[PDB]
Amino acid sequence: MEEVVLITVPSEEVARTIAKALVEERLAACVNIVPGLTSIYRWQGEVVEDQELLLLVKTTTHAFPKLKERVKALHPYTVPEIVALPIAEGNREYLDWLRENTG
Amino acid sequence: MEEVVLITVPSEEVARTIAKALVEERLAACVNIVPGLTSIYRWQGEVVEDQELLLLVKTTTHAFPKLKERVKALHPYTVPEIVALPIAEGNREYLDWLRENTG
Amino acid sequence: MEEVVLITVPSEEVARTIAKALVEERLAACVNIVPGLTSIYRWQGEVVEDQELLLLVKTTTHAFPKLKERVKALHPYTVPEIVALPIAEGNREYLDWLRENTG
Repeated sequence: MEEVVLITVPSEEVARTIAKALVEERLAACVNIVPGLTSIYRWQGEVVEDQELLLLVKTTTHAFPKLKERVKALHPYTVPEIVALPIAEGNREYLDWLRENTG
Repeated sequence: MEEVVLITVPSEEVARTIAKALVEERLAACVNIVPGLTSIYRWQGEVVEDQELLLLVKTTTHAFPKLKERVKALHPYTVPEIVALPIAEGNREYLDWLRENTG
Repeated sequence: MEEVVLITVPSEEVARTIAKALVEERLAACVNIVPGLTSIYRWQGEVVEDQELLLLVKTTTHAFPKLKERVKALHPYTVPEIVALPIAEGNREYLDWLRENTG
């Protein structure tokens, strides 16, 4: 089954490097980089704020384990956000393309 | 039945044309246009990069068939991205509004 | 179950107010604020436009009830958009951190 994976990154350099690696390695068919995020989260009991970018990764459920391994290898954070949202339905031509361009 | 549909487009013009049509035609209760995307994907087997915008469509599975048809008619890409993410739960009054303002 | 909640707000001021509150109150582990949204939606027989910002809230189904309550108390809209998308799978360490920082 196809999924849209969300990944937040600290900079455009990390956004581009991870985005390119995932597509190049066939772990994703496409990756969108959304810039300008202001992120507020908890870290060791403190609430902190930082500027980030969001990656939207179009991939499949069986590509997830390797995708995670590669993202962790490239991401500067010890616990990076990598969460997959299920694609309940989509246009057939697109889903076929996604499948054909992954794995 | 409620879902959030993601569609990427090449320009603000196409974004607005599609957003307007979907809500006007009761295929969506609302559409968010997110600008500034950088997209990295597979085309003809090779890795390319392009600039795009993201549409977040609030709709339902009942509206999806016609939504797909209309997006394809109004979208320049040969294979446009039209993927639905399911809404697992939400503010009751908002979901009621979404269901009422769609179809 | 872990979820990504979407909320649209009218200004950065409301975005920040809700973002800080949910995280400080442990109703969410992190909140991303995405600016620059153009929203096209239905108001009766009219298709209207407005500027907004998007909040991506990392939380759980268990915090959702209280999260909805707090968002409504801090949101100027009569019917704020609060919809949850299910996280099918994710980086184990990340989901652990998410659950440990939300109640």
